[PDB]
Amino acid sequence: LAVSLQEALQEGDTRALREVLEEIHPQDLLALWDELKGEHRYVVLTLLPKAKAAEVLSHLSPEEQAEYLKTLPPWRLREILEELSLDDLADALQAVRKEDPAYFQRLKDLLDPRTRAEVEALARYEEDEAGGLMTPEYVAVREGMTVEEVLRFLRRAAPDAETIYYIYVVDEKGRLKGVLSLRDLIVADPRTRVAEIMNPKVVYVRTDTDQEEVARLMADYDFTVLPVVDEEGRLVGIVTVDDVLDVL
Amino acid sequence: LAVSLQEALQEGDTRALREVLEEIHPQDLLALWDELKGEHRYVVLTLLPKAKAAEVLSHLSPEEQAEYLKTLPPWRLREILEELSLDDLADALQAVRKEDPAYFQRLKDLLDPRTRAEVEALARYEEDEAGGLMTPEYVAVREGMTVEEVLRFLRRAAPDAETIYYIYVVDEKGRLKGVLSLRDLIVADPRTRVAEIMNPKVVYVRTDTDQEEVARLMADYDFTVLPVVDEEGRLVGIVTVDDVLDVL
Amino acid sequence: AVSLQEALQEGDTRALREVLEEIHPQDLLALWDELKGEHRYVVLTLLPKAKAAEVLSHLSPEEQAEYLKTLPPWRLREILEELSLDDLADALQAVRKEDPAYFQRLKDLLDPRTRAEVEALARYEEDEAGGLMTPEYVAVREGMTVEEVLRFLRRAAPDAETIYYIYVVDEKGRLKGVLSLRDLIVADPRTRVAEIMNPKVVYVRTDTDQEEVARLMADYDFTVLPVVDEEGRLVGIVTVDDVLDVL
Amino acid sequence: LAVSLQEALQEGDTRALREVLEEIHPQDLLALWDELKGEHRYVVLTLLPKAKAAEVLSHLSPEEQAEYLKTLPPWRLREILEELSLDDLADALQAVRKEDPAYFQRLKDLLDPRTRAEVEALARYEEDEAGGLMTPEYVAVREGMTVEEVLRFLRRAAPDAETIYYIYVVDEKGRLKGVLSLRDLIVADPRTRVAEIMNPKVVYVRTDTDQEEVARLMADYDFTVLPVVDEEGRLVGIVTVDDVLDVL
Ligand SMILES: Nc1ncnc2c1ncn2[C@@H]1O[C@H](COP(=O)(O)OP(=O)(O)OP(=O)(O)O)[C@@H](O)[C@H]1O
Ligand SMILES: Nc1ncnc2c1ncn2[C@@H]1O[C@H](COP(=O)(O)OP(=O)(O)OP(=O)(O)O)[C@@H](O)[C@H]1O
Ligand SMILES: Nc1ncnc2c1ncn2[C@@H]1O[C@H](COP(=O)(O)OP(=O)(O)OP(=O)(O)O)[C@@H](O)[C@H]1O
Ligand SMILES: Nc1ncnc2c1ncn2[C@@H]1O[C@H](COP(=O)(O)OP(=O)(O)OP(=O)(O)O)[C@@H](O)[C@H]1O
Ligand SMILES: [Mg+2]
Ligand SMILES: [Mg+2]
Ligand SMILES: [Mg+2]
Ligand SMILES: [Mg+2]
Ligand SMILES: [Mg+2]
Ligand SMILES: [Mg+2]
Ligand SMILES: [Mg+2]
Ligand SMILES: [Mg+2]
Repeated sequence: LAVSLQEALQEGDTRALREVLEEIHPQDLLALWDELKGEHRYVVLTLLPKAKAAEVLSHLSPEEQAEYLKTLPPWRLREILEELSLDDLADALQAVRKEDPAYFQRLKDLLDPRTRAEVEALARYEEDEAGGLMTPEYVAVREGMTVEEVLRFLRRAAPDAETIYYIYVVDEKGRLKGVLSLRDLIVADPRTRVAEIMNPKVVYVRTDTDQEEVARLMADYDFTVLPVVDEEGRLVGIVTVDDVLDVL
Repeated sequence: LAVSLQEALQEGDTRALREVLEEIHPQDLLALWDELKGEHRYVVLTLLPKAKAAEVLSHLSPEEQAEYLKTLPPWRLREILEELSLDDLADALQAVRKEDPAYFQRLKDLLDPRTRAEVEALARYEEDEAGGLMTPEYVAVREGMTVEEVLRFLRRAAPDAETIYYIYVVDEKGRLKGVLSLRDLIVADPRTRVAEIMNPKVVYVRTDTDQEEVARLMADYDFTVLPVVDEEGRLVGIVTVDDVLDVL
Repeated sequence: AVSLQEALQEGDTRALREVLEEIHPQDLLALWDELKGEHRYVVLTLLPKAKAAEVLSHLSPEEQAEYLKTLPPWRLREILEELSLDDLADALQAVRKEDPAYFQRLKDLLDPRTRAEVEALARYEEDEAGGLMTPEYVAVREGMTVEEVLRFLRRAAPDAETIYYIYVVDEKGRLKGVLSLRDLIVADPRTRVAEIMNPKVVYVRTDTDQEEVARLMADYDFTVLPVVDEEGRLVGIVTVDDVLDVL
Repeated sequence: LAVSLQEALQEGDTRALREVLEEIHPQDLLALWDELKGEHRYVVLTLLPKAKAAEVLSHLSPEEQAEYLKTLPPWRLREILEELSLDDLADALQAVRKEDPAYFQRLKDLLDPRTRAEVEALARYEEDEAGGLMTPEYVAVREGMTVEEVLRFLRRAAPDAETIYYIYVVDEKGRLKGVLSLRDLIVADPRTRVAEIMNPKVVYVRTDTDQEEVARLMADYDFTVLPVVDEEGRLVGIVTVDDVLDVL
């Protein structure tokens, strides 16, 4: 299959190339990523579907992340940057700023105003603490909602959430008050209020919490996702376990 | 023509395309503007000579104005920003802050100090009043100047003036005192003083004045340009009829 | 002229420094592009800062920008701090036309007040009064007596653009009268300014066109002209040398 | 030796000088600092390796700090600002703000967002209290970690830590609960938990504590570092004695 794109690569006509790419897996593209030359990398990135383009970008080394964000054509930029999970977006920009603070500024200029807001908050954190690892794309609900309401909410919180298997519950002020699983929603009666299904003794993590402490906590409680809070006890993000394996 | 453009786009060769853009009229490009795909618009705006690029921009909707002031490359920005007439520059910046005040701020930073000085003044007026429509790029002279001197002045005022067919006359304090046309000047004797050709009975409009009042007034007296004064009677700008036709 | 080149052959600081300290800026200005990067670099290396600045104020905007990029940064703040504010603005503008990043850097090098001062001037049209004026004039109050004004002028002199014309403002700084150095000298040392000053002052607005400044300058046969803002406050003076230079 | 430096300045030739700068100690450079003229200091700062360049800046008077942050070329600025310890960077930026608030602002723009985040936090505290002296670059751990885990932890905490000879202990909420020394970790069993080596009897100082008290307290208990907490008991920084010796 590596030759299969190169077959399509050499073919010069995109149409053959576009049908392989739409079924190539990111990781299988990631593996063969560095036997590819500038013109190749350029064209595959010219119209690799934006979800996949973004996905590959996230798994490259910071050096190559920066290189690729100076490679792709600018009409493609806002797409890819807007497709990135915010955690991955921050990492990408930090990678960029390390070599080119000017371009870092340029990139952020491209963002939708809310997205820039979001990333700018995340970027303020130490890359190797919870904040530097978290993403704000989680599902939060309040105590009074019933299970039915929570499900209807999750099915449109779904397009953009990092994960929906864990639903966090905060109050009026947005401070953490409980945690609930998708599995829990399912076993329970649709009009059960969340307040008796939620677990009130939530294990949480601070934005300055060291990543290996996050890793230990994750291995101890055997959770794949962990909530992150600010000084006021407010849920500000979640750290997913995949992003913790990557610190090894 | 239309085919002349699309051919050049697909060929990828900037030869055919710079050849098309340097002779295409902005309005013919504006007409086909939303038969264009993201990469196309980028490329036309990357290589359309700056005066036309600015021309198109002024005729896009505020929404696309904001968007394309974000797609274009930064070296192109300061050009387009400096190439806009000050009324249109103000409009464009307003369109941007409506969506993205962060980027609104970064843009103004790109402006030269005179332009930021100038634009910030206009930005202070209500967009549907005389100030929201005026430009400071008008030509003013004193009553004592001779037709010969006024004419020599026009030839170095022209590059930047909105219009030079009407010449406005102010005093020591710069408050409005008279008006004369380029035609009155040509009909007149080269050593004739302005104070004797000018019309002292000038119809003016205040920054306060609602845009439709600018329209009724423009239509009655059949002027294509109308002067704006402040509360102390000082000329601060002129409103031309084209910007008033565009109020529909 | 070769007297320069002999100093070149010397390779010597002193041999070159001795001619540079007695060369007139205009005589340096004439042969300036009989000089190569190597020459201009070294002449600028230790040419006395006042003169260095003087030459700079008189180069074409393209070469000014170049000149501000050749000299070593320890010399930059010197030369920049020596420029009259009118000339400093013009120099930075020249730079920004080609390189806005460097324009930003230069301004970073300024003393905070000089930056403030230049930044005000930079907002004006290069060909209107504000673009031509310099804020380095002498202002006094109406109640001062002649001796007091002279005292001021003797320490106002080092930095003032000119001291031959003294302008009179009030508590809030609106123009009140104009006075000459000559008037001060013919006059009695305890005479108050308010009886010697001329109250009907001819002024120019910051948006006033430069050729109107030239006419006014030629009509009233003045060499310096005061510039005011919209509130009637003296904000600068335009000297006639800078108006001849528009021709 | 010391005189060998002036040789290289006079050499005009860079290589002779880079050899000197590469082995001169900051203090030996600081000693001779104002027998130097502008052209020299510039060149010494043009070519002095960034840790040393930052070291010298840090021991200069606030006035020369402010000055030399203006003489150095901007490509060096971002280096030196990022190379400073956070306590010193906060001190240096204040030195600049006292003379030139405009430039004070531009510098902060050069800062990386986490660095700006951190420094802005330190800037809020009074220069003559614990906050004005502390640095957040300390190492904190949990009670449950073993001696083994911490020792592994310190080997990736050290590069940025002010000091690692004292390791501090906080809880779920990050409030101070205990202290232990690096020697305590080394003597102890690799499987021993921190909660059993740590001294729960911690001597602390709040952010508003006057410097003289930090000195009084440091001299009594014969400590070289002292922890700082907020009003809710959360560890926010450490004060080292070298910054207390330099209060004279
Ligand atoms: N951050 C958290 N803090 C506290 N409890 C949590 C947190 N995240 C999830 N939980 C709890 O963990 C459980 C979710 O586990 P899941 O439903 O995946 O089943 P599991 O891993 O097989 O274990 P079990 O079936 O025993 O719950 C729920 O009880 C949920 O309340
Ligand atoms: N805003 C204004 N207020 C008052 N008077 C004006 C204004 N604008 C123009 N005028 C006067 O009206 C006249 C219109 O002159 P213009 O150059 O438009 O000639 P025209 O319309 O081609 O010929 P005509 O005016 O004789 O029909 C000008 O000479 C000017 O003096
Ligand atoms: N900008 C100005 N506006 C109005 N009056 C001025 C201005 N500048 C100078 N004057 C006045 O005009 C006169 C010029 O005197 P100056 O020092 O030029 O000697 P002069 O050329 O012989 O003039 P005079 O013959 O009038 O004395 C002085 O009285 C001065 O106060
Ligand atoms: N800030 C502090 N507050 C309270 N206790 C502290 C603090 N810092 C250190 N300690 C305790 O004081 C002890 C002294 O530290 P350290 O081991 O460096 O001492 P030492 O001089 O090497 O040997 P000794 O402790 O025998 O004098 C540490 O073991 C630690 O438990
Ligand atoms: Mg990260
Ligand atoms: Mg993730
Ligand atoms: Mg408008
Ligand atoms: Mg217009
Ligand atoms: Mg000027
Ligand atoms: Mg001058
Ligand atoms: Mg401090
Ligand atoms: Mg310290």
